[PDB]
Parts: sequence; structure tokens; C-alpha cells
Amino acid sequence: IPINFTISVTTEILPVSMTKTSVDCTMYICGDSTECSNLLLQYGSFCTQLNRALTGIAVEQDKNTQEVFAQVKQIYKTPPIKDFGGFNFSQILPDPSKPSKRSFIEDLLFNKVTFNGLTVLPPLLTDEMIAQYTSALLAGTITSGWTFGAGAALQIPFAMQMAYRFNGIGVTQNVLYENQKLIANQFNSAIGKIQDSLSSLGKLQDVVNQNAQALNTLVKQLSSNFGAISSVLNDILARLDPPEAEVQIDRLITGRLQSLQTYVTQQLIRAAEIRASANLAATKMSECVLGQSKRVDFCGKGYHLMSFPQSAPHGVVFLHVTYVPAQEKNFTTAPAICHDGKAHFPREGVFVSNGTHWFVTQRNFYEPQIITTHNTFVSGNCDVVIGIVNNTVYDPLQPELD
Amino acid sequence: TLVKQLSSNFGAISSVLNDILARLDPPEAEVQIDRLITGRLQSLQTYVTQQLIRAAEIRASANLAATKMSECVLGQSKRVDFCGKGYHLMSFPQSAPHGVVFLHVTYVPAQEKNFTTAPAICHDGKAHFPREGVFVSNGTHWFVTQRNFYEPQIITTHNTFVSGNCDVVIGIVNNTVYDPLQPELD
Amino acid sequence: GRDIDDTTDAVRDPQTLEILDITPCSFGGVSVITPGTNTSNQVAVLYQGVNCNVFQTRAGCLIGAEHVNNSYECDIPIGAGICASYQTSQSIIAYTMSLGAENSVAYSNNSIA
Ligand SMILES: *[C@@H]1O[C@H](CO)[C@@H](O[C@@H]2O[C@H](CO)[C@@H](O)[C@H](O)[C@H]2NC(C)=O)[C@H](O)[C@H]1NC(C)=O
Ligand SMILES: *[C@@H]1O[C@H](CO)[C@@H](O)[C@H](O)[C@H]1NC(C)=O
Ligand SMILES: *[C@@H]1O[C@H](CO)[C@@H](O)[C@H](O)[C@H]1NC(C)=O
Ligand SMILES: *[C@@H]1O[C@H](CO)[C@@H](O)[C@H](O)[C@H]1NC(C)=O
Ligand SMILES: *[C@@H]1O[C@H](CO)[C@@H](O)[C@H](O)[C@H]1NC(C)=O
Ligand SMILES: *[C@@H]1O[C@H](CO)[C@@H](O)[C@H](O)[C@H]1NC(C)=O
Ligand SMILES: *[C@@H]1O[C@H](CO)[C@@H](O)[C@H](O)[C@H]1NC(C)=O
Ligand SMILES: *[C@@H]1O[C@H](CO)[C@@H](O)[C@H](O)[C@H]1NC(C)=O
Ligand SMILES: *[C@@H]1O[C@H](CO)[C@@H](O)[C@H](O)[C@H]1NC(C)=O
Ligand SMILES: *[C@@H]1O[C@H](CO)[C@@H](O)[C@H](O)[C@H]1NC(C)=O
Repeated sequence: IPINFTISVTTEILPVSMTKTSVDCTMYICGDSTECSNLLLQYGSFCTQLNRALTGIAVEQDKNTQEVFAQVKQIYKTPPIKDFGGFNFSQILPDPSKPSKRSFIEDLLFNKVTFNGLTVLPPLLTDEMIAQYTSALLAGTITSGWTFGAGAALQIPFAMQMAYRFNGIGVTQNVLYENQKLIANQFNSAIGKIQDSLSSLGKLQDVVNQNAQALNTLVKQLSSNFGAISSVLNDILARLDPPEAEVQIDRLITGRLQSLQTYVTQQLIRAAEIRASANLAATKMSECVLGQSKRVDFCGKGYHLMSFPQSAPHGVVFLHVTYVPAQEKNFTTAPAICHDGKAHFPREGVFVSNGTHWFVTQRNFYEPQIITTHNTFVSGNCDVVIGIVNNTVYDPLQPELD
Repeated sequence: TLVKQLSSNFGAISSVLNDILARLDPPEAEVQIDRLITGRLQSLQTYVTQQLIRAAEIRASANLAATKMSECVLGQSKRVDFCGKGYHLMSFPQSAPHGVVFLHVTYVPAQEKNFTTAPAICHDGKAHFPREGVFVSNGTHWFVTQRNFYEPQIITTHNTFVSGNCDVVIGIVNNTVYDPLQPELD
Repeated sequence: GRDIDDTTDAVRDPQTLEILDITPCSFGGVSVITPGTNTSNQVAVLYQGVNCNVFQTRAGCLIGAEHVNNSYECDIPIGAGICASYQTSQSIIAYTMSLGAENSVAYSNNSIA
């Protein structure tokens, strides 16, 4: 049985969207050669299909960003007071000093990350609004408990909410109230430890790296002659007549079409993967931030208490808060207790052995109590249980019967 | 798009194979024929790839649907915001052309009321914590009520359990806990 | 003179021996905003990236639309946090979208709801 308990925190990085892109077909394959366009008019549907696919990918990116964040339609506001029972919530709250409401850890996280028809579109939800959503979520999960995920937002003091969640994971409230200072100090130390650790993100950067590599390979592919006589169309047309230059022209055309097809297929597959990741992120946001999760090992290793979302460039970062046991102690135990030829089983807990006496205690934190009739219920005799121990169950009524 | 792609000559001299073969001999028409063949092959390859990707997406959606069917219709879900917004009570599947439609039934709270509260209760120098609920304030008296629906009760020993003295809790209120046994002790 | 993409980026004029820079001028897709032909026909045109009631937006230059200073939940997204609508005769307006309302919560260390 454990005797002490720590509180840890853990990060978890998830991509949400990649860089929206668009590649005009004709401007890439051809330059300004009119006859090049005339030849491409034999392949007409291809350019339309490619543009449609790219637009689909762009709108999918925006849909991901929309789904993962806007879970609330009532922007809340943290009170000016910071009376949260000693929980120094200052590294994740917005600061009025900076123009944007980006908090300290978001600001630190945001800095670690660093022609021919290749227009890049911007997302229709700027980073400041994303930080606004994140701040609203923080305010909701700090003040209003978790009822704000179901209908309106209901106010409740923070200490009582932490007691609620401690009851949730299977330990009585008194454990929390008896150790507010210790819990608050451990939480603050953990927050500082994370602040230090992040001061020195592969999953959020390899996406940008792969995008850069793909675009670079697409651009550099222009140089190759694709088995023709030379690269530039202008040189070919200026040096040969159409009846003999058309073969070189259409060979180049086939080369460019193959390159675009390959790049589009790669983009589609990467977008599918990113959508899967974004759906996982939405599920984590709706099942960790709001409410509590009994799904073991989902919202951070160990038992789960709460969470705190944070923003990131093209990403999202969670700060889980996990109850974790500590130093334990050996004990002896036996399931049943025989008192008057009848069994006795605990209502909640087990029968640990002092080595001389017997006790009933919580399942996850050593709290010895006296075995009364208010902790056990009886069923059947003592002649059927596989293991049992003789003892006596004190009764509350007898001393009062005087 | 696949059908209409047939019209294009794919850089050949004409679309219909019959016209090409009827107007040219094989030794010079084979180039037009195989150019058309390459065009049709490219079109089929593109369409097949698009179909494969769309099918993968549809399979993902169908697996999500199966999970929702097995975790909402049967039993109850504690996964917040999975089976409909708000708390969940039941569900009712319905069919649809190439689809499925659920009718979730969700409990949702309503008008509230301000109250005053304090975690612990001190009676005889010893603490008191609710078994289930919180200690709302009448403004004159104290009560213990359910966590999600206002139901005032009288604070007895059948709603609270004791642990430790009154000298360690951060916040507490003086009051008296009625006992059921004393009036019956007459 | 080249770049990371090994494409021409600068050139020296071989008579005055001075440095010159280069830049393409062929960006920009054309897009149009319509409140629905079911009601009225007035539309506005949006260019993608060029610089231009010609009103300027972070994501292109907007013509045929009237800027405002209000903020609401928005109907037709455009880009860079700019949204168009039809409510106003009546015309087409653009503005910065509002994520929603804002209500403070009376959180006190002894108050419960
Ligand atoms: C090429 O010829 C031009 C002719 O104008 C030269 O331009 C001279 O530029 C200097 C710069 O101040 C002037 O003072 C002269 O009056 C210009 N003309 C001449 C005839 O010198 C230019 O310098 C010449 N190129 C080089 C490399 O010297
Ligand atoms: C538990 O651990 C903390 C720090 O690790 C220590 O201060 C405390 O004395 C230990 N024991 C109890 C009962 O809290
Ligand atoms: C929170 O911690 C920071 C430094 O870690 C300190 O400057 C600040 O005063 C603390 N606030 C509270 C309320 O403890
Ligand atoms: C049993 O518990 C009592 C206190 O309840 C303690 O005094 C005694 O030493 C314990 N017996 C052991 C540790 O063997
Ligand atoms: C428990 O008490 C009964 C009552 O006599 C006795 O028969 C039994 O042997 C005791 N248990 C053990 C393990 O001796
Ligand atoms: C306290 O409750 C009683 C009924 O139990 C009621 O008569 C009284 O008005 C209440 N006190 C208030 C509302 O201040
Ligand atoms: C509760 O009663 C004790 C008993 O005398 C008293 O010392 C204490 O001050 C009371 N509580 C408050 C808040 O006054
Ligand atoms: C829009 O279409 C509906 C379809 O019946 C029609 O009744 C309505 O009049 C149309 N809107 C206007 C402004 O005419
Ligand atoms: C658009 O480009 C022109 C070109 O010089 C520049 O003068 C203008 O300031 C640019 N627009 C904005 C909003 O910066
Ligand atoms: C609760 O907040 C009020 C604010 O005025 C303060 O006076 C009081 O001491 C606080 N009580 C606790 C237990 O924090």
C-alpha cells in the first residue's frame, strides 16, 4: 500500500495542420509560350483536377484547425484576482504587457520553431485568435470546473474542484484538504521544471521539413531536360521549327505532368495522415480538458486529474497533470473476517495487518480505521470462504447503550 | 471526368480509333494508337488512385461509426462530448441512403442560483466532509445537496464522515450536526 | 546571382556597374464573393496576393466591398481573419470576425452555483 503521493506533469505534442499551398498548372508546366498552351489544351481536364485536389487539401487544413479549437461559443475571462489556493497560475495565463495575449510558455514555444506559380495561402484564423481560444479554454477549465463543457458555465472554487477530481480517481476528499500546501508546492515546482525543460519538438518540425523538401524537389525538377535536347523552351523554339520541335516540347510537357502528379499524390497522402492526427487531437481535447478520463494511459501516464491546452505554430501542446503513487509498505491481509460464525467484507478497501491488529483502509492511500459495522456488510457463514481470520468487529451502538 | 476524358486526342491526330485505322496503315498509325493507349492508361491510373484514397477515408468514417454504435446505443458513455453534447442518456439509430443517422438524447442543466459554501464543517473540534455533495448556504442555515440538482437536506451523521481535528483545514465553518439517535433515545 | 532555389535573383548592369534586383509579377488568383443569386446580384471581387471602393486586405485587395468597424460572427470566410456578409438598400460589407461574446465569471473563493 502506498503511503506518499507525488504530482507530476507531462507534455504531448500533436500536429494540427500543414502549410496551405496552391500550384497553378499552366504557369508551371509552360512559361509564356503560347504554343505550349495550345499543346496543353489536349490534356485539359488534368489541370482542373490538380487544382481541385489542391483546393480540397487547403479546405481540409482549415477544417482541421477549426475543429480542434473552437469547442466553446462563449469567450470567458479570467478574474483579475489570482486567488487559486496557492496554485501560481502565471506561466500559462495571458499577459497584458505583450501586444498579443500569448502567454509565457506559448511565447517560449513559438520561438524554438524556425516564384513559378507557387502561391501560398494564409489560414483564415490568425494566430492571435488561436491564442484567444486557448485563453478562453484555460479560463473555463480553471474557474468553472468542467460543467462548462455541458451547457452553461457554473462557478465553483478551485479547491473544491480538485477535491472533486481526487474523489474521482478513488481517494477521499480529506487527503487533499490535509495537504493543500504540499500539493500546491509540488504543482508549482513541476510547472517550473517544465519551463526549464522546454528551454533546451521534432513532431512539430519534421512536417515543415518534409514540406520544404517536397517543394524543393518539385522546383529543382524543372532543370532536367526529361530526355529532350535542352531545358528552356525559349531556346528550343528559337532554334528549331514547330514540325521538329514539337517532339521536344511534348516530351517536356510529359515530364512536368509526371512531376505534378507525383507531388499531388504525396500531398494527398500526407494530408490524410494529418487529418488522422487532428481527429486524435480533437478527441484528446474533448476528453481530457473537459471532464475526467477513466481510459487508462490516454490523458498522460498514470491517473489523471486535469489538463491545460497550449498553442504552437501549426500545432497544439497539452500539459497533463497526473497523480502518481510513491513509497509503499509491506502488509499482511486476508479477504474475509469471521466474527460470530458469519462473514465480513469491506464496503470500500482491504484489511491490512498491523501485525497485531486489523484495519480497513482506502485502496490507494494508507489510512487506518477501526473495523466497525459501518465499514463492512455480512453475507453467509464462515464455513465456505477459502481464507479467513478470527477477530472481533466493534459496534458503535453498544457503548452508547448505557 | 473519366468519361469525358475519352474525347481528347492525347496529342494524337484524332480521337476515334476507327477513323485512324481506316485512314492510315499500321506502320504509321501504330504511333497514334499507342499514344492514345498511354493516355487512357494514365486516366485509369489517376481515377484508381483517387478511388483508393476516398475508400480509405470512408473506411475510417465507417470504423468511427461502428465505435459510436457500440458505445452509444448499447450502454452509457462517460467519454464526455462523444455521444452528443452534454451528459448522455441513450441513443436511437436510424438508417439513411449510404449512411447512418443517430438521435442522441442528452441531459442538460438550466437556470442556476448563487450560493455560499465551505468545504469542511466543525462540530466538536473534529471535521465533517460530505459523503456525496457539497455544503450550500441558505444564508442562515446549512445543507448538503446533490452535485447536479438542488435538493436541500438536513446535515446528519448519515451524510458525512469525520477525519482529524479542526486545526488543519484551510477553511471551515462552525455549526452543529443533528444526530438521529438522540431523539429516539427517549 | 542565385538563391537557395538556384534561380536568378540579381544582376549587374554591364554599363554602369551597379547592382539590380529582380522579382516576378505573375502572382494572383481571381475569386468572387456572392451573397446568393436567390437574393440580389451585387457581387465583389477578391484578388489573391497582388497589391492594390478599393479596400486593402492582408490576403489581397478587395474591390466592390465596403469596410466597417464593427465585429460579428461571420458568414463567408475570406482569409487572414476577414469575413464578408450582406446585412446592412443593402450592400456587401467586410470586417474582422468576432469569436463570440464575452462574459466574466464571478469566481470567488466561497461562492458556488
Ligand atoms: C560606358 O560608356 C558610358 C558612356 O556614358 C560611360 O558613362 C560614363 O559615366 C561616368 C560616371 O560619372 C560619367 O562621368 C561619364 O561622363 C560617362 N560617359 C563617358 C563617356 O565616360 C561608362 O562609364 C562606360 N563604362 C565604363 C565601364 O566605363
Ligand atoms: C512525502 O514526500 C514529501 C516530499 O517528497 C515529504 O516532504 C514528506 O515528508 C513525505 N511524507 C509525507 C507523509 O508526506
Ligand atoms: C509565481 O512565480 C513567479 C516566478 O516563478 C513569481 O515571480 C510570482 O510572484 C509567483 N506568483 C505567485 C502568486 O506566487
Ligand atoms: C499497532 O497499532 C498501534 C496503534 O494503533 C501501535 O501502537 C502498535 O505499535 C502497532 N503494532 C505493531 C506496529 O506491531
Ligand atoms: C475461529 O473461531 C472458531 C470458533 O471456535 C474456531 O472454531 C476456529 O478454529 C477459529 N479460526 C481458526 C483459524 O482457528
Ligand atoms: C432558510 O430555509 C428556511 C426553510 O428551511 C426558510 O424558511 C428561510 O427563509 C431560509 N432563510 C433564508 C432564505 O434566508
Ligand atoms: C468555532 O468554535 C470554536 C470553539 O470555541 C472557536 O474557538 C472558533 O473560533 C469558532 N470558529 C470561528 C470561525 O470563530
Ligand atoms: C429563393 O428561392 C425560393 C425557392 O422557392 C423562392 O421562393 C424565393 O422567392 C427566392 N428568393 C427571392 C428573394 O426571391
Ligand atoms: C503593396 O506594394 C506596393 C509596391 O511598392 C507598396 O508601395 C505598398 O505599400 C504595398 N501595400 C502594403 C499594404 O504594404
Ligand atoms: C477568501 O477571499 C476573501 C477576499 O476578501 C478573503 O478575505 C478571505 O480571507 C479568503 N478566504 C480564504 C479561505 O482564502
